[PDB]
Amino acid sequence: GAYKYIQELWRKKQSDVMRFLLRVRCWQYRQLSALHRAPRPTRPDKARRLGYKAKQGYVIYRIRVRRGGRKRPVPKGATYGKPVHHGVNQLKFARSLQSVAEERAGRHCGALRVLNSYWVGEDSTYKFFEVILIDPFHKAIRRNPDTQWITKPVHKHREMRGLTSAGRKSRGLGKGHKFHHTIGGSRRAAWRRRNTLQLHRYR
Amino acid sequence: APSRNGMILKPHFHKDWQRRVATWFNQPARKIRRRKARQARARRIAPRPAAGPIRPIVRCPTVRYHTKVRAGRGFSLEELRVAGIHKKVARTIGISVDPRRRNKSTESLQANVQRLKEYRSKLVLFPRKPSAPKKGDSSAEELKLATQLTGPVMPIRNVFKKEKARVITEEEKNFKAFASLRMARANARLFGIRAKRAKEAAEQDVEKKK
Amino acid sequence: KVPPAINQFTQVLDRQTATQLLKLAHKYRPETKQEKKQRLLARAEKKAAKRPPVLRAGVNTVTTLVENKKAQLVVIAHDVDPIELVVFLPALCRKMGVPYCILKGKARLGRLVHRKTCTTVAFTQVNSEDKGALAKL
Amino acid sequence: YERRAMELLKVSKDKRALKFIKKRVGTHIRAKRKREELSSVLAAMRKAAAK
RNA sequence: CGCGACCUCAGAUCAGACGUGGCGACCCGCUGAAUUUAAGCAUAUUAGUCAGCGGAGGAAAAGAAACUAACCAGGAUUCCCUCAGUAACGGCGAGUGAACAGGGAAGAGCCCAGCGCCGAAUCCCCGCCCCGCGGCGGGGCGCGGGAAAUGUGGCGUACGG
RNA sequence: CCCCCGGCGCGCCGGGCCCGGGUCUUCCCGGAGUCGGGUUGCUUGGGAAUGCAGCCCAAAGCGGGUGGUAAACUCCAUCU
Repeated sequence: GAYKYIQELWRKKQSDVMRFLLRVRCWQYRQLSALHRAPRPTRPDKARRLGYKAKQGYVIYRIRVRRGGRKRPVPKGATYGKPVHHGVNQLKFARSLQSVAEERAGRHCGALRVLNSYWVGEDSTYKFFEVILIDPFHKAIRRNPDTQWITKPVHKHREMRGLTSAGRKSRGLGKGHKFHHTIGGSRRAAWRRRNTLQLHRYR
Repeated sequence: APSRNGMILKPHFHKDWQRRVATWFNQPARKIRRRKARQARARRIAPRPAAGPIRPIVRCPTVRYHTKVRAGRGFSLEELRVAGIHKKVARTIGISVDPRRRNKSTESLQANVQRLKEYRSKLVLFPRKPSAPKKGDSSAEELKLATQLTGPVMPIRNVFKKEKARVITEEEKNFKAFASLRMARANARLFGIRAKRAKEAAEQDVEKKK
Repeated sequence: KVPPAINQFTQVLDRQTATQLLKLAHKYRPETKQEKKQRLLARAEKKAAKRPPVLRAGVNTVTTLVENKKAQLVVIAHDVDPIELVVFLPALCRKMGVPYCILKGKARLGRLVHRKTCTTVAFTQVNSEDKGALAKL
Repeated sequence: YERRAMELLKVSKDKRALKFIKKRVGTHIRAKRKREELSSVLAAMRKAAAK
């Protein structure tokens, strides 16, 4: 179809057609609210690749997330400790801003369930994304066997455990020699299993 | 402060290990529950073997074990494609498959298809419906000889060849094994510089004439 | 300065030729849920005792058959919200030698079928009498 | 940055153009790979300009 | 200017649904110290540890390779034994410190988008029939309403199709 | 001895259900402000930076990732 034609266009962000159209929506979203609903995906090729099926029950929310890094919340610096922990200004956050975007939408719209998000526009002071939520209690979602996995109670608040594509990136889990410090389930699980004493019965 | 003589200990007990001591009082109780579930899994698929699907012959890497044979994860497709059995059929009759495997040699590939032909010989297949024997089923008199197979089916044995006594030849008496090693240790190591010094001879020849 | 690959969507076809082309398109409308139902009862009754050329809505139907060069005329809507979904297609049918015209509004173009909106409609084949009606267009 | 690179291609400052793209696109192999492609489209511009 | 779509966007005590909050021993995401040790101390150690924050489930997470290896190669995850207090990190001081291979317990694999092919071949809700109805479900009848061509259903996923 | 409860098949009916393997010819095939590079901060046994992120740059397709010392060329292996 035409999606592959749209696919290679969106990889041309520096081109004049994209450099224009990106700055329109970036201007357009910047006059809107911080958290609101979009009727249809503005980036449809990236939607269906992430699992968006255009039907009743698929609702998307386009939010704006503040640019930059994170600074330590302490009055006048207030780190009554060693020079290692006086660092307050050039600190960075652990989770990606795309994962923070799925939090603010998922937490506020706790009636729905998060699936995936994607980049739609950038500014020096903001960072815009369109998260794809799902409705757990519409029969068009409930009756299709491919998507009834959402309704299971372990898929409540995937944005709070980081089970999304943005969520799975920041935990740093994967296969290979590079992720030895998270062999097991989690970075907490690897450390826990590495620091217990196995007091055998016969030692 | 250490005494007169001893060792240097670096005991990694400086964290709060007391809070994370996992004791092993489950071990006699865990073996009770495990075998009970291992018997429940047994009686659940009772005519099928308790060992589960077959595991292929597999060589293991890391040259310390490269002369050993393990139990594989599953038969590769090129082990099953020439076997005459499609991969989405062999799962139904107890043949573990995983497609990621390779067979860069042939002797392992032929030995495993040898293991499936004899497994296909041993296989007593029930009819789909009790009133009709299908084309690939076992005959009725073999159903009475169908019970549960304990232990790993067709166990892998790391057997070896016997070598009969032979008379030593004269070349083998003149054979310098260790002197061949250090000569070969030179040949493999100095292969690069001999490949390099072979290249500049030509340019110092062509400018002599031209 | 609007880039010219989307500036080409204010350069749209006029009033009077949009009348005839939709009049030409008021004859190849798709079978509805009823006209499918009144199609299937007609084929199922001949079970007991070939299709005419119809249009193609949507870009996923169109962009395939333009690559197979099966289209004879392409109708375009100009006011899609993601304009990127259409921007390639005028520059594509030029390289495919397929004639394309742009029409103002997707809603009046959306009423050829009984849906809300339609971005692209194709003329792949026609009737025998409807040959000089398009060859002048 | 590519249109800035073709100016280095028409003045044929290739040793500087490769350094220019390497500071733009990343490692040497990618900057190499794009580089000959961009003189291949200039030659595709040079083939139409004549006739 | 009248009207008709559509596009956005409101507002309802609209029809029907849904979320908050408690426990938190065990699990997941962030945050995150300092007493302590170094005979002082600032890196380090303490320690990704307590305190704080969120969200779960009866298990969680992880999981079917952008893998390990360098062999005659193994082949998702999790868990135990060993690797091993080893390679490596560190005022190379204090201390810290994994992984592959192997033996085990367990054993299980598969769906999309895209690609095109099917005349959107699909779906919700209301009216109706039957049948069960304390998991409101199936089947058929409704030019009933709607969703969807800015892409639903079927075929099909890298082992190729 | 008496209830309750599922299980297990066995029979009745509403049902959806036309599907496979092999040879040959000929077409098709992949996820992007993401990989990746720079720099800063934290983390790691990971040491000319293992993992995470912020900011700048910003992809390619016989390409890309990995092949624990930086870089260039050369072959390979190995996944997608």
